[PDB]
Amino acid sequence: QFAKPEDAVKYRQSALTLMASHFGRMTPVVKGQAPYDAAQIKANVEVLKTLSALPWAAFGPGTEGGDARPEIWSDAASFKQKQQAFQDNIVKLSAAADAGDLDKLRAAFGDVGASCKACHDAYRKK
Amino acid sequence: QFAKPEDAVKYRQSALTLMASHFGRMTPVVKGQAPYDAAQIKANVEVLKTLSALPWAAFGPGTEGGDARPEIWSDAASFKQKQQAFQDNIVKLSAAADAGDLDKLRAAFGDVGASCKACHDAYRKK
Ligand code: HEC
Ligand code: HEC
Repeated sequence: QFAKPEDAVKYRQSALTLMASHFGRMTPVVKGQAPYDAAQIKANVEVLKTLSALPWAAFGPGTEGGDARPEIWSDAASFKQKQQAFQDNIVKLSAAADAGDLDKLRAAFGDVGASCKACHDAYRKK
Repeated sequence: QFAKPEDAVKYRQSALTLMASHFGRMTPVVKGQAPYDAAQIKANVEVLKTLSALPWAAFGPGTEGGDARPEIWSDAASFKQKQQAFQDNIVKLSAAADAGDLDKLRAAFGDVGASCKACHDAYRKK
């Protein structure tokens, strides 16, 4: 599916756009500005869980480009920790959504949000 | 998540790009040009199943734009049949992948492929 480095860029950008939508639409619920519907959130966090695993296979060998910094590949043990933290947080998010526990959800939502930013600060271009 | 019609366009384009990748990467397997690994295909068709439900919520009221024809909304009972056929085919695809049955997979892959094209012929711009 990633014939040239550009195809990898196009895929990973599309997956990240969809995780942003699926993550970002839950903001009003975790802030108490919308009613919490536990089954709907459980379904939406299942979509997000699936989407959250996809970008990372499109950052393989030789796929520099986009708004990706080069340090993704020159500091790859570091990048990998910034991806694992984020996928670790998605596990948390799922555990709270599956339990129907809003306070835990709200907590795991903020862990997720911070890990998004920590990777962007270090490995995404302005 | 779709504040303006453009946000709906951007989301639906990203979801369709990812379904194309996840659908299109199985071509060599269904054509016998790559070995069939039933568990890996089962996992990939699970990703595709999840992705295949997403575009359609971003074609709601008042989200004309992109390479979407207007007839999506002026002939909406017709568009809806072209989406149901495609989602019906994804069910088939999943049933074969979950069974590990390559011939049925290959058949359901071609039903999927045709339904992609039938909708594009009728409701996507050149
Ligand atoms: C590294 C471990 C990252 C984590 C965790 C997250 N993102 Fe990110 N994101 C990353 C990179 C290197 C890039 C640029 C990709 C490129 O090749 O251009 C991005 C990009 C985005 C985008 C823009 C997509 C586009 O349309 O071009 C968005 C909307 C985005 N990222 C959102 C996002 C969110 C919401 C995350 C947590 C849920 C997140 N990213 C995590 C690197 C990393
Ligand atoms: C109608 C019922 C459709 C079915 C079934 C499929 N697609 Fe399609 N596709 C449709 C439209 C109306 C559009 C244009 C969207 C816009 O607003 O621009 C598309 C677009 C695509 C694209 C381009 C995405 C982009 O990057 O802009 C691709 C790669 C695509 N569609 C692929 C695709 C595949 C592989 C399908 C079956 C698995 C499929 N689409 C079904 C309408 C419909």
